[PDB]
Amino acid sequence: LSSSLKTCYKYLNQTSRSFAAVIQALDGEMRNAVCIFYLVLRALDTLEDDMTISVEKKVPLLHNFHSFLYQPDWRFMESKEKDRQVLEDFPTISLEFRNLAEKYQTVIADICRRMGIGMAEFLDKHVTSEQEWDKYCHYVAGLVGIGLSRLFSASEFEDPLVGEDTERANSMGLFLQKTNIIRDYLEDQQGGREFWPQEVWSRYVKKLGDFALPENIDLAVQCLNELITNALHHIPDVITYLSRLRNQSVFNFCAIPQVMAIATLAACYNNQQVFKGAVLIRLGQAVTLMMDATNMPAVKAIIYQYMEEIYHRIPDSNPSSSKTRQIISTIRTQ
Amino acid sequence: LSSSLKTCYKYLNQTSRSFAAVIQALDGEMRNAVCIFYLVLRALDTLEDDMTISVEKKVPLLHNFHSFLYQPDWRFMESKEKDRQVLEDFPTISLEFRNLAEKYQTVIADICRRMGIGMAEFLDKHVTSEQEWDKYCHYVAGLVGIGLSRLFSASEFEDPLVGEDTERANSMGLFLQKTNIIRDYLEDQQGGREFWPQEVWSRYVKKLGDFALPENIDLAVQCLNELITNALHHIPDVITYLSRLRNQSVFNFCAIPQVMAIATLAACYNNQQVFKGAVLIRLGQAVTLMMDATNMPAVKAIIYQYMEEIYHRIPDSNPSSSKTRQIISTIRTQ
Amino acid sequence: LSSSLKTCYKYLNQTSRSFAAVIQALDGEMRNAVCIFYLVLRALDTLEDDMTISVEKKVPLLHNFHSFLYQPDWRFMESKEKDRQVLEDFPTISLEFRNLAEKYQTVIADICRRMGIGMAEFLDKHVTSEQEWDKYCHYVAGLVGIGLSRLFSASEFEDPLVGEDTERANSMGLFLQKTNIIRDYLEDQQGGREFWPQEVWSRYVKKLGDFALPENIDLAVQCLNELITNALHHIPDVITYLSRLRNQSVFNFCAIPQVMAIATLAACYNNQQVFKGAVLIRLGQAVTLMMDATNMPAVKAIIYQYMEEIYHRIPDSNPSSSKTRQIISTIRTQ
Amino acid sequence: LSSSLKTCYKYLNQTSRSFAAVIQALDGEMRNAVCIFYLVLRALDTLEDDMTISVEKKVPLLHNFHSFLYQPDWRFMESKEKDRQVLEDFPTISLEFRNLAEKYQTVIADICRRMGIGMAEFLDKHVTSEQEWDKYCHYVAGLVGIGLSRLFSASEFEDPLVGEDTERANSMGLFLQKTNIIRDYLEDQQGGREFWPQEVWSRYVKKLGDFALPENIDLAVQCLNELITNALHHIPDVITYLSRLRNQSVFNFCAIPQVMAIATLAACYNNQQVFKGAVLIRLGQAVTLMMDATNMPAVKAIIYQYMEEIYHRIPDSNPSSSKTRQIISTIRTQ
Amino acid sequence: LSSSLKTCYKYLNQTSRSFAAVIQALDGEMRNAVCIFYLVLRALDTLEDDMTISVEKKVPLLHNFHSFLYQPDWRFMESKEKDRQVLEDFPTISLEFRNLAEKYQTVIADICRRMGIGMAEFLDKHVTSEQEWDKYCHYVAGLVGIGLSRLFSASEFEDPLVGEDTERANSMGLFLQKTNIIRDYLEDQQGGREFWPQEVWSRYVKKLGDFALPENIDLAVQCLNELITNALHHIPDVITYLSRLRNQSVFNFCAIPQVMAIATLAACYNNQQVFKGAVLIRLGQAVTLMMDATNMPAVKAIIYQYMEEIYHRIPDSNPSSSKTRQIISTIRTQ
Amino acid sequence: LSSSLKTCYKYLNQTSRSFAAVIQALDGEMRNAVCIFYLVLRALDTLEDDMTISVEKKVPLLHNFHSFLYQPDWRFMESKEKDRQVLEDFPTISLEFRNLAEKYQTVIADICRRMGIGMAEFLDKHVTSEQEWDKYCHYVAGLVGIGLSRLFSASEFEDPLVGEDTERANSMGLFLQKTNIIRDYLEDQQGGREFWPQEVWSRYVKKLGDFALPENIDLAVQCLNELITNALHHIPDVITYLSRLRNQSVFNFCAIPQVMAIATLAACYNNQQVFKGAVLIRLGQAVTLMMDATNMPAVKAIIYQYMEEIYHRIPDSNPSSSKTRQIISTIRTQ
Ligand SMILES: CCCCCCCCCC[n+]1ccn(CC(O)(P(=O)([O-])O)P(=O)(O)O)c1
Repeated sequence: LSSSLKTCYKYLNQTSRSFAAVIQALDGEMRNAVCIFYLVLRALDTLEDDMTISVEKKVPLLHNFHSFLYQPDWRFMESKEKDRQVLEDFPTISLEFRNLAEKYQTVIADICRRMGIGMAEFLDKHVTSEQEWDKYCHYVAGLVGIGLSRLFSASEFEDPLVGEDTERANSMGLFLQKTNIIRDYLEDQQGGREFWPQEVWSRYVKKLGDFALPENIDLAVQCLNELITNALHHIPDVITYLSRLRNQSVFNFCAIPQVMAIATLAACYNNQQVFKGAVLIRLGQAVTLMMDATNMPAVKAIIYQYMEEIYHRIPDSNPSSSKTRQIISTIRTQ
Repeated sequence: LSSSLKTCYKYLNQTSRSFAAVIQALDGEMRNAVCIFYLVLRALDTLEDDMTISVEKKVPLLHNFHSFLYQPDWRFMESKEKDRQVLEDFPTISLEFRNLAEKYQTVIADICRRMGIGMAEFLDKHVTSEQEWDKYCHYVAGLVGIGLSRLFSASEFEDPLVGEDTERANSMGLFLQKTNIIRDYLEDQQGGREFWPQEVWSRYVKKLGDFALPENIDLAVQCLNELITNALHHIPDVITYLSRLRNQSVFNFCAIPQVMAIATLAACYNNQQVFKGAVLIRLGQAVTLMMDATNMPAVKAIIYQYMEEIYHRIPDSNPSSSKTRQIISTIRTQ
Repeated sequence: LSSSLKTCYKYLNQTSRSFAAVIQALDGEMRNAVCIFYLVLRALDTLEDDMTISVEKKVPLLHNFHSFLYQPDWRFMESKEKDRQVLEDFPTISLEFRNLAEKYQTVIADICRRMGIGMAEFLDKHVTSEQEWDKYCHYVAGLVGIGLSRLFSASEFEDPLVGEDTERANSMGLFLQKTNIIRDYLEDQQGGREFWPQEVWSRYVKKLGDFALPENIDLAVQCLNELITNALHHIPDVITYLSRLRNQSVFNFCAIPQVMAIATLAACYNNQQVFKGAVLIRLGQAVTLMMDATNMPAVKAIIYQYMEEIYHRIPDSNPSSSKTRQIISTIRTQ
Repeated sequence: LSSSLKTCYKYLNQTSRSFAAVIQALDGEMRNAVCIFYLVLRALDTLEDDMTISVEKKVPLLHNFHSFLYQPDWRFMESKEKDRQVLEDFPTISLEFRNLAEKYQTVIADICRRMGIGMAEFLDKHVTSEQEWDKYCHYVAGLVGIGLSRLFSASEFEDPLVGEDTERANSMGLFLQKTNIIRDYLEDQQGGREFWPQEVWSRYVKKLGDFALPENIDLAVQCLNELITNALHHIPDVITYLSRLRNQSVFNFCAIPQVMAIATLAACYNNQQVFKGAVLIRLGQAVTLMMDATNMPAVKAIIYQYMEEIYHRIPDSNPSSSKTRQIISTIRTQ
Repeated sequence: LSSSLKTCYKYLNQTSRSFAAVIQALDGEMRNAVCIFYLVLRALDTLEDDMTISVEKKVPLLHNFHSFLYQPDWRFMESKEKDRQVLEDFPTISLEFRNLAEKYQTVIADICRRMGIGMAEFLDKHVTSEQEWDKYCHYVAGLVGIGLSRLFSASEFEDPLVGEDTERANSMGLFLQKTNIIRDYLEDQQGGREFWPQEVWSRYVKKLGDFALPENIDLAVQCLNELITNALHHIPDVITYLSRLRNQSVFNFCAIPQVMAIATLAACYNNQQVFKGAVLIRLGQAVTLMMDATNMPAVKAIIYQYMEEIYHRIPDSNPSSSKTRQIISTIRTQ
Repeated sequence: LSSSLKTCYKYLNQTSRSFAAVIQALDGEMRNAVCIFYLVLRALDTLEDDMTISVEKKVPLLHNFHSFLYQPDWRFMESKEKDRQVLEDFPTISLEFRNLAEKYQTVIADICRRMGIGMAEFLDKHVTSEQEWDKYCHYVAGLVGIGLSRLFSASEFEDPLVGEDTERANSMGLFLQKTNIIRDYLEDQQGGREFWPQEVWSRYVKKLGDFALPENIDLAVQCLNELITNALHHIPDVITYLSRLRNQSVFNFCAIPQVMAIATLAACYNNQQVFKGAVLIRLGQAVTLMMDATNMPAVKAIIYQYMEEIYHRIPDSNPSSSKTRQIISTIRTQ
């Protein structure tokens, strides 16, 4: 019916290459709720990304973004990013946001608020310690997981526990984000963006940018393996999280990205290609050509199998080899 | 046990290369029920297609086909079509038809009678209006969806509603027929068969066969896109229909062909190759390699993903661009 | 937590490259139960396989393997087989075996006692009649199926009927073993092993090894087809068995190996390559890209598709063509 | 739909005072199957009864009754027994028999064939040994249990094991028949029918008819208790049988008669009234006012509470005192 | 917790002396939903029943009754009916109504609204045609069923299909009212209320009140029978409605009243005592002493039993006999 | 197969004319575990009740009874109670006790330990406060509830929460014990035993035994009514506890004794017969004539029905009317 809701879905498909379809597949109220949540986070992300907006203007935009959701006429016309249409026509998105049931608005507004604060905080600094890496990921990805989970429970399509266990939801985001950060080393390096924790790579080279130099390829891969080992620690929580889902549409929505992340990590482990270009998320065995990420047992199997793909490739000369075998060993046994 | 039932499945596999496996997977009595229904339909279809049979001779066979089901010895030995074995050894198929529970015989016979009338109606006239295109599609496919739906309900594997909502059942059939007609343009041309609505193609060229001429490709790809736009209007009903199924074997049965159809229209949209030869069904994104057509949310996700693939490519140029986008946008917001 | 248990899962992944993931995906208590049962069966299998162990020393080990499970200190240091470590560190395995709830212990020890006797019975003789082929397969695989089925029922995750139907459970194992025995012909020849039934192959050549000589290739393919035709007879039972399963993790665990087995038999049929190396398992139509092995209907469809793949390749001149079409016909129709 | 099927259910109600409701309450296919099976057996049984048909003419009819199922016009018009309508209009019944799926037809036909043989076999000879008592009951009731079990499995509403375990199915029937035989002692006598095994009652009196003589009322009660004791041996199997049932409608169908029989056996145990008229069905304690035979645990509890009503009233001075306690103790400990 | 909720349950047990216990057995959120829903419906009906209330004063109350649920202070102190307590203390009930989740409020509200209109629409006219009888019934009972079905679905305890199938829900309602009306003939006449359809009783006596004169008793028993025959046509839908339910508490809640109604109709069929006083409900056969109205097969059995209790007594004389036998034969055969 | 286990069950049926049935009806591992537990409790209880056993000799026996379970030869010969046979042949029972899985031995031993201690503590004192009444019941029955609840969980046939929540298991025992204590006032008094709390009965008469005197019948009924009101407070726990059971056999075992208790209190309420003899437990309404204590909803409906029976008989002048109405109102509302 609503032309503004029709427009919101036009942007979802425009700005969401993949997620768009699965989001539209969600049951009842979660559909519109997640669609708007995606769009509002999409806009916020657009502002953050836009480098033609001075820090002076950007900090206040990120900080107050959440309240823009309540100003019927607010819009932004100076963006030069590809997805800026959601900023220039924000009143439409913001208008549908205010149509959602109050309980959903509470969640979305709150996530935007905290996310804006966090993003503004990393506008000047880079990631230093592994602790800061968790904090960054938490702001841009963890909170998303917390928000979605809180939306799932608020709608009652999932148990209240899903939205209460913020640590598990946060792990879903961190895993996705750390995996992407690891995979996009080069693409980011060429974009002047740095995300790998300084306290980790500084143990290998002088500047993060050095991993692109062939003489460093070895060190680059060693660093690579250590970050991937770090990301692997989130698997227990991811499994716990997905095993609590009772709604099929919610499950497809959450499981698919997680499965895709493990496969990526698997494809990246001890792989020099990560520093030459984007890597080949590939095939799988005939025991994964037998299942899709649509039921938990199948997902556990898919995740465990990718675990071993990594375990089979752990070279003894790797500095983290011992730690990698260890965390994987722990994940199996639970 | 019965050797004639075995013969029947032999014919099923011969005539339904792809789909026999899905049919054979149906639970309990739906299995033979649909197998036989498929075979009697194939026979009726062969009689209709056979061009060596004059119209005056053919009409009585179509009108009385439903009754031949009760003539133990009736068989047809003069067809020259590829699937003529089903007409030549029809006594074997009608034998098994007569072994089905009476409540199923009634459904299959009723559909056969009506299909015959309609098939007769169209032996002399070509399809003119879009309204007539629905009628023709109703007779050769829409009725199959209504037939199958009442077998489902009568068998009790599905809710009584499935069989009662004839509009949605009819839509399932209409969506496949139109997709096939659209796809088979060239093959129907070189076979002297015209199915595209006259009131549509007669706005682009003087004679349907003209789209086969390289100098008209552009006008052809336009008419093509107007028909696909037409077809897209059934998706809301296809989704509603599928969302009511509860039996797994019946779900794979109904959902797989609808998904294959949407994928086919996606490939054909704004595609000149439709007029040069056979179109190959395209791969897919990474969020379609994760799921299959076995659960409702996954199928919706799939349908939507193909929706966007078409939407993306809608040239503002096209005379239908506005209507194409509008029907899709509408499918996305329900 | 338990390091000896963590060690068992290390051995599980070490000795089962392709199935550890599925086993680890089993619900609750079945996970450790099946893990241990696998390690225990792996050890026993390794003893039978080792030819550096004389028959007179092996018969006792096989007969009393079941009691070693209760001898905290028993291990075996003379194996020179690839999986010798499960034997060398058996105390860790038996330790975790004695931690399993009694209901599982009883079943596992029971299976080991009978498997041992059966394995020892065949150390001297080669398989003669087809009836003998089933006996051997019953000893090394059918009992396993029977064992697992009793574990499923004991855990309450599967109905008591699963474990009580030993006939069907036994067939699950036979279908799997015959497929592998058939596939590994060459590998077993070069290994000094002869499993193909003599009552059968002796009708084609003078000595089983003759099938390796390029001049007999044709007679080899004939025997190959006779044996494959033989194995197909278990399919009905496999289907019935799987259809009784109600737990997802159990279903996935039971269906995958069978599907893989069908795929294998389909690839080997009338295939010369069986006698010149290993056979490559191929993709398979688009209707198997639409579903996976996680639901009963989908599994039937995959099994039927593969059946047809074999059907279309039956050479009329094959001395078993009739019997092959016959058994495939029955499977299609039931 | 068909008035013939409508007519079949009219007769079902006319001839089955008690069980037409339960049969009509069976899910899907079992309904018509059991309905026809019942009518057919009633017709048969109505011939065996009719003393107005001469041995010479009755014997062949019993022997060939199964064959008339395939003769559209076969009927019988000289019967004078109460239920004669089924024979007079058997064509209606046979028509509906020929309309059931072949798998039900085969089951029913085979049972009638075998039952007709036994019936004829026991027209001349009375029951001699206890071995003969089992034989007689197997032919008139055991087979009914085997047949029904095979129908239940062929319909897939029940597990394959239900139809395969003919011993347990046979017991269901034997228990019901012996129970009734024992209780209808007198009624039998006036009708001149003698069913109590000779080898058992012969060790008490001169002619079975004696027990009716008020003076022998004491010896009659010892024989009564020995038969009841014999029957009791069937309970273990009854429990095993009912324990496999999974369909609620089949369970109600099977459990009830069994429960009503045990209650009967208990009402007749050590009761002199057996020889003075029809003995009635006693209510129960307060632990039976709480349960109904709709779940196995309750049926079990009920059976045990009846095993007790009998156990308590067991006279130490009865010849079978020890054997009765022996069997009841076994039933309790399983 | 709530003291006003406690009061609502005190009112529930007052107005629903028998059924209050079943409503209270409902799972989760349905408990309060149905409890309140029952109370507001009692209130509304109390208003429609009260005759000291002028037509033009009542019509507005019936039409706006639904809006009163949202006015904290609405109550009615001028009703002098027995349940007036729910009208004088409506604020306690409305307060608790306004406490139910909105999804439930919507339904109840919508139902009271449509029901109000309908009731008003009948305050003046009597029931003319049988069709009008369905409208009246649809207005006072049918909507109630539709409402309850939507609550069941909204609560997610029942499948969405339960709520969607409004026609079956309507019948559940109609079978109940038509039964009550038919049996309350006398009581209603002494109260100057007429509900039997005139187009039906007109064909018997000159004025509905004539059935009170003992001279017309026979014409009365004939009208009675033609009406019960009318009501029975609803049993097929009832059975279908009940068969779809998968929640135990909802089943008990829906089945019990329906079974009771069929017991009442059998008690009233061809019974003169309907015009002398109220008809009592009694025993039943021995196959009912073994089953309760808590499972579908047991409920069918019950229904089928009563179907027979009636058939058994359809006098050849009754002018409806033919039609009474038709519907019962059909109910037995589906 | 064990002759000793065979003797244990003979004793079970001997000592528990009721409970034995539902116990023998328990699934798998719980069957013997409960039979044994019931037997050790009966023995322990047979000592405590033996008045021919001096307090000095008794205390030791009670404190060390749990230790006799591990002493193969222990047996008491000087008992004069009816069940003395279980103490004299204790080795039999102690042997079977030792034959149980450790996890079951642990529960039964700990409970027998905690019980001997309490029974000894009350050997000389009487029940003063209502607090002490809860304590006395906790020792003789509450713990039995906690015992059973833990066996259920250990055996895993029930959720771990069942043995966890010791409070609800305690309430299950208190309810039965109090109901019994209340019903057995006279029989107890005549046997010189007193269990009613002094703090309660002292407010009516100078001595508990006085309620036995006709002149005190009214005072007796009032105190009776106050105690019944006390017991009614355990019903919410009784419901919560029953609502968590998933195993049918366990549910039957637990619900029936509870429903029997509720039925008994309802029949005892405001009833003079309590003090003149034992009370005969009447059936109920027709909507109890429609269910059985085998499913939660039914059980709830039954519990609630009886609550209303009590509610309707409450005398206004009764000193506990307010308290009784209060609690009934609460049970209704939860
Ligand atoms: C909002 C849900 C409405 C459920 C309505 C169906 C409840 C079934 C019983 C309805 N009702 C009407 C009359 N009565 C019967 C009685 O007159 P009542 O005193 O009202 O229980 P009784 O059975 O003679 O005690 C009960």
